[PDB]
Amino acid sequence: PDAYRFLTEQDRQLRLLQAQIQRLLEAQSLMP
Amino acid sequence: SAQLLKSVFVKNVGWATQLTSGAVWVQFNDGSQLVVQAGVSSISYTSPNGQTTRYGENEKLPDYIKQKLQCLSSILLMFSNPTPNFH
Ligand SMILES: [Cl-]
Repeated sequence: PDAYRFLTEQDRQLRLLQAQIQRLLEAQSLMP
Repeated sequence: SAQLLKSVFVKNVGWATQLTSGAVWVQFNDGSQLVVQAGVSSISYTSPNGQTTRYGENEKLPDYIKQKLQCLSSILLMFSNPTPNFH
């Protein structure tokens, strides 16, 4: 993989993780 | 193949490790092991007794796993590069 395209996509994948867990924590507030 | 990319330590919590694939592997100081990945809606949590349990998007989790996820969201701050992007 390229240096720019790798490092940008890894920090992009990390941002998506934070948000996914944030939805999940909210989803749990509605459950069950 | 998913290689280990960056490893971080959190006192008095444990160690978190970012993998190439977009995964995050936390190994808590209580014997617990949370695994989480971007794109994947499921979360795998291993407990001190050694049992590994996968949990889907719409499965009610116990507080002990929710607390470790809260904590994992805070550990995710330590792999973030704050340098501004240009070009
Ligand atoms: Cl680790």
